[PDB]
Amino acid sequence: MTLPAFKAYDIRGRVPDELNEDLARRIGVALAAQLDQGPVVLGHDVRLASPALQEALSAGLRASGRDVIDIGLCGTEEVYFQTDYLKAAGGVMVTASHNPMDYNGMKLVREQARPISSDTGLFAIRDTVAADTAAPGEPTASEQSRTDKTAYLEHLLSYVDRSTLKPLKLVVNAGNGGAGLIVDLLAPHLPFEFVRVFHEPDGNFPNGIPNPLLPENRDATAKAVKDNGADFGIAWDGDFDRCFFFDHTGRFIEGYYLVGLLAQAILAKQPGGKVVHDPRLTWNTVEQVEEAGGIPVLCKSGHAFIKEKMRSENAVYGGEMSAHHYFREFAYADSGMIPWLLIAELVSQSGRSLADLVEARMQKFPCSGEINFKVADAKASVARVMEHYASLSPELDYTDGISADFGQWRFNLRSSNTEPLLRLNVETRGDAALLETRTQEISNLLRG
Ligand SMILES: [Mg+2]
Repeated sequence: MTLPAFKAYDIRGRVPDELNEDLARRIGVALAAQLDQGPVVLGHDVRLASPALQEALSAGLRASGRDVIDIGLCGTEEVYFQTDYLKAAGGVMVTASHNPMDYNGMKLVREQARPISSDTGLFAIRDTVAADTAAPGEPTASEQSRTDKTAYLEHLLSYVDRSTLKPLKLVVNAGNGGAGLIVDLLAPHLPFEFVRVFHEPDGNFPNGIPNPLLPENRDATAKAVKDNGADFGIAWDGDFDRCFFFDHTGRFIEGYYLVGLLAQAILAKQPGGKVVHDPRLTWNTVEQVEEAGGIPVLCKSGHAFIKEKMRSENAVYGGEMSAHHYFREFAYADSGMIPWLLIAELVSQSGRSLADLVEARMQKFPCSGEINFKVADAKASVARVMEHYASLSPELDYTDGISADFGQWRFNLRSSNTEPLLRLNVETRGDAALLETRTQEISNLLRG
């Protein structure tokens, strides 16, 4: 077999059997062999084991003659930003993201923060690590501490016109991850009144692991919004490359609708731009992009696909329904900070509440959200669905899984390549009843 910690887009594993200091050091040696010339940026999240894993990575890199730029405790997006800004050969973020206490991981990038993924160097690194029985060498290169965040903060602030911002009251919930540090550094330069929830970085996670998708964690943000009369609420995962929105009623906003909303915000700044989107849920995004004067560009779902498509198209923005938002000016990388700044500016400038903005689109394009189905046989399950609907002659698209467009409703079905699991998304043209009946019908077919 192979080292299980090496996944499609990153390294994720239980410490210490799937990921540990020796493996981290070997990853550093292997990465040094995979990159073009130059220094390597390292950062880490709040997990208790992250600093030691970073130090082991640093040791391997420096034994291989790589200068290391240690940006310290940070969010994943800061490694992306600094790798590109400092014209480094590459970068690694040590993070467990939203995973349990006994897990950690790494996200690896090369020049311009371009992703290193399974088929673009990550499995090459795996195989090198797997065969590496050499004793650790000693450092032949330096480590420099560079914790200044000024360039990163200035970049974030460049997305909004501060003179147009209103003193919105915003709940912010770092979930005891790292987001609060950035909020606090931005705050003196913004007019917002922040209501801080679970704010202090704490890798023991007294309030639960940082994952706003869990209803219990969701409710802490919702309650704070409602109890404080906030304009809206924002929560992040631990490494803050995903953000999650709550309107003034406390309602958690489905991520699909943020793609169209952020496209509107960006296209006001970059008229006529292209916007890349994924194939799961599409109709609202296409309409909002076109009405804002942009050009929507369909792309397969997945980190590397979206970024590569954006690069090839000079797209200003790319978004997935699953809370990943990518920005051309940000080295084509994802940020959990840029999106809420843009939304706060949109609310400030338009006089419309986030709730009103979202509700209107929800009524036009109701969606199921992504529903997962563990199945005995993915191929047989997809076949039951296709067979059932064949007589209706839907328009089919195989860009990513199977999309079927029936006119007034559509679905996308994607199959996992790591386990037998199907993922379903359904939307309709303004018809909640049709949404429910078709969703339940497909659910029955997938299960039976
Ligand atoms: Mg994350």
